Amino acid sequence: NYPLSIAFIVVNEFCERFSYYGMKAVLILYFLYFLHWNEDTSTSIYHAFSSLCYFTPILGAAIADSWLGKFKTIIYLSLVYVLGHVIKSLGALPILGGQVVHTVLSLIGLSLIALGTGGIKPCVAAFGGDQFEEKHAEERTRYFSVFYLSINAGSLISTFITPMLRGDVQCFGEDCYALAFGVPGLLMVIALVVFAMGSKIYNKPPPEGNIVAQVFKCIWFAISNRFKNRSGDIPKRQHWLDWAAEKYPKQLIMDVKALTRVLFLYIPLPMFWALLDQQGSRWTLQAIRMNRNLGFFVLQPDQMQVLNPLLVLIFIPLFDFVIYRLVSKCGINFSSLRKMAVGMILACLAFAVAAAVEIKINEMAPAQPGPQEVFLQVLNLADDEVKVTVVGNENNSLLIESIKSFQKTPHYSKLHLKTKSQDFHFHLKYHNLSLYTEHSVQEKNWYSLVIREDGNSISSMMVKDTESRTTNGMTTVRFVNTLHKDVNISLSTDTSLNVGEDYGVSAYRTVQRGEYPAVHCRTEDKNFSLNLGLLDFGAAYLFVITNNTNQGLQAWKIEDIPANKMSIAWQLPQYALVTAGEVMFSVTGLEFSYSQAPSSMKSVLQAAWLLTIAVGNIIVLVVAQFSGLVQWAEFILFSCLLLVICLIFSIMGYYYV
Repeated sequence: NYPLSIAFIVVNEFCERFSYYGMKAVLILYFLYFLHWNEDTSTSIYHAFSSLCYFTPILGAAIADSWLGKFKTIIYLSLVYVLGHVIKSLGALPILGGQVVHTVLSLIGLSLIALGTGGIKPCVAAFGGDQFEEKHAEERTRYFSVFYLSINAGSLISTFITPMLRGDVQCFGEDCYALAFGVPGLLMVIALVVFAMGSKIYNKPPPEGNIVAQVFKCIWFAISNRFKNRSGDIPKRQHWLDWAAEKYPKQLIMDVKALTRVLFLYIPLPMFWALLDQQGSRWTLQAIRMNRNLGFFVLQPDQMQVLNPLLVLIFIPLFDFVIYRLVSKCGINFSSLRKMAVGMILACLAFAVAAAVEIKINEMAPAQPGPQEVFLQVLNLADDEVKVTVVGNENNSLLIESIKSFQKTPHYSKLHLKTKSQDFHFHLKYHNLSLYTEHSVQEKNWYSLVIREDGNSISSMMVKDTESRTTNGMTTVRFVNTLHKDVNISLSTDTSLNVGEDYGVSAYRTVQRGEYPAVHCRTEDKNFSLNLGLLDFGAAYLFVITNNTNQGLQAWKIEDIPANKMSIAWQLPQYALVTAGEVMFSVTGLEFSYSQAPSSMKSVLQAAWLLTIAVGNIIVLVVAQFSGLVQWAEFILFSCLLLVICLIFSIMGYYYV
């Protein structure tokens, strides 16, 4: 009967942690691209939710167990857990009335899901242990060992799958986040059902969750009496717990004294969790700026998180089977609390790499306009070379260029404005002809001056250009119709476009990457097909439609903007380091808490263990909002900040039993 005894719980954890991580994998992007929040506001809310996901709900969970019991609270909390998920999915639906409802509705979904996740976590994990007596200690330890693998197993599939649905389905919108949250949401229902099937297997224990509350009362009772009395003559009885000895039994006081000693080690911990929890919130914001194209399948920005769960699955049992055997062979002193000390080092070292990676992004970043600074390109469609002089408001030649027939300037020549908006007299010369052409310009934007020809005469048409190849991170097309007839274009089954006559300009249209040799299009008179050749990822193309005696519609191909040079693969070293610390810190610390607590006090540390996680994220919240540093500097800040803590932790741990 034992083989079926605990099967349900582990399967429930996999499904349950599948749902949670999948929802939290795309959570950061959902804020940036759907609610249109800025980075600081987007990271703040995300980490607030993660902190709230552990801060209170665990305490509520233990309190719920005080009179309701472990089994029942799982069912009820898991019920509201689903409720928060389904309502969250509704918020992502664009039909629900714009950001006014989405923001308010989503945060309600986030609030409920947070309550459920941390409300069940303290109970479900310990619930499995009670399913069989601890006399099978090795099996009990095995259960927890395999249990932690199951948690990652759910994250692995969920983290890899959910980001795909965020940009692939595009059912109701180009992104369709609703399906991304929906699939995890429905899966949690399966988790609840499977867990419910185990109700007939084991006799659930009665409520006992008064342990955590009682300990807190003793401290409050002890500290208050010492603070108020202020006798001044108190001997070593000054020890606060001795004050509570007046009321509480000696055995309870003795247990708390031993418990308090170990609990000191938890004070410097939360700074470390500020690093691991930053994976999905600030490194994904970094992966956006890096090139995603690869020889393998093109990876989504946040989909890179799959590495962290993946590396945990191979580092375990690799650390236990190999690394720990080697170090113990050279020295056995390391098979102790010192493991956690090194864990803080690697994460601190991991961010140091992130600073190095971040620096290179800025170095490889292309030139950008700025305040009273504008980027201008010039394209010549005249049959012969045209000489162009950019005469500013001072009558001085701000820039001088000469462009042959059907050619463009190699780069967006930068220009400096005297105001946010300004006009410049772009003098033109064509054969013996000359003309002063004036167009308006604005700061912080790209501009393309299209010199157009009318018979032997020429004119110009200023076209505003904006970065539209990295924001969408997908191939984009652009069309100019020099004909005196509008041209209807069926770009694909997902998009269609028409270009106005007389050098009409179309808007940026995103298209699927691939070859398009037979794009169907119809003029005002007859149908036609155009060959565009290959279109690459992350590149924008501008096509000029011209009349041809034989081809009819003749299209000239020009690359509007190239792609980035920094490959996303360069982010792997970060996860290799930080995940190495996690497996060497999270796992060992968890077993340290369960085993080092006094008798029957294990529940207190399990509560304290998650608290330091919650407090850890809040540090990221305040730093991410009220600090104001440059990102490359922030990773350095955490790297050195944690390094100091590691010294404090190691020094503190050195004197522990």
